[PDB]
Amino acid sequence: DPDVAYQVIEENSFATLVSMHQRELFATHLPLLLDREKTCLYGHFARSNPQWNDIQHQTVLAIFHGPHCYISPSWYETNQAVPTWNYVAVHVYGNVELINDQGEVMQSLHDMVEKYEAPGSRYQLMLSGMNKGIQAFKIIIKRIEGKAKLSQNHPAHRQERIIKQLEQMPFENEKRIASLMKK
Amino acid sequence: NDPDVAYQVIEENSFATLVSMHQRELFATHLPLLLDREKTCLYGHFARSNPQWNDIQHQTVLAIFHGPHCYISPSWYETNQAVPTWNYVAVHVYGNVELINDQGEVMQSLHDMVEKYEAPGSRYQLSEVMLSGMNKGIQAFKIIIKRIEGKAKLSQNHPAHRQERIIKQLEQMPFENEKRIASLMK
Repeated sequence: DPDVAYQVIEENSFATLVSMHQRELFATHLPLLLDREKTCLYGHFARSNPQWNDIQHQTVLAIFHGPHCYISPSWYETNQAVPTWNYVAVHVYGNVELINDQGEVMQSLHDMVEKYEAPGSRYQLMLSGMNKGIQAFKIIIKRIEGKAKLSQNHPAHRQERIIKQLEQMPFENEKRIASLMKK
Repeated sequence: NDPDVAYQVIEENSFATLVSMHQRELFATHLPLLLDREKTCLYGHFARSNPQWNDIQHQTVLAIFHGPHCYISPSWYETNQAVPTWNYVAVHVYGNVELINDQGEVMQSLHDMVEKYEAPGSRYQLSEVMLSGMNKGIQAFKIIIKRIEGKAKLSQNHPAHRQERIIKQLEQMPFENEKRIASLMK
């Protein structure tokens, strides 16, 4: 609904980027970062990945995946319940501009590196082969739609049962989904 | 990847992203998609209030199943040996959609769904009337599979040790994705 969509984008930056390539749906998996002003998303394809060939001039879709997991009706007080899935997701629409300026490419590889290198990493900076090799781009953001199915449709007690059960399950999705519902 | 490896990924990460063209815009729904025993088809269901099925029916849609994924750091090996990248596995399924409207087949797909996701313990059944109402609130469908593409980035273009040390680093990490990637690195 609101400003939580940005949070999901920044924490699940390995997006799926869907566009029409030659009149068929085409998707790439790849990190997409928000610029400081949060008005667009930067990424880069491999040049050998043909999706950029005709990615311009259309509203593409970037999907950011939050946590999900199965919710079992065996967790409620009753036989009378329907199974369901919990998840969180942010869909971003906008248009692409390919970026070839070599200063801009470098700036967006930098911001990316800072995002993913570990705090004590000494990594930072054949390399023009990393101009020949990649195709930076940006997605000027047009709209953002967020989904958060979190069983908030149910009474508070049934929700506590679901939490109690998920939080004691040794799986990432279950626990992450469990932190979400509480909030 | 290789028919079998693909279905395994589809079977183990069934919570998919289903993308169609809707009123000239790209649309995605996140829902479980199960393979039938013959593995020619993917079954799913919508909320009815979801406009995606209104026109899903005469196009090649894309069902995306997500394997594990992680950052691979160029700090885990010597200068120049590599570039910053992610490792991951996905499978993409293309097909055309068919709306299932017989309650027998709908009920059937719903049973298979319970079977697959309930714990081996379980005692949970089709023990409600409530069932009718729930069913006028969903739209069942089937994807007739035309093609399957596997997608993998696992850094198999670095020699032994470079992959051998990437493995140890990954498995020392306290994260599901990295350990998942680490296994696949065989």
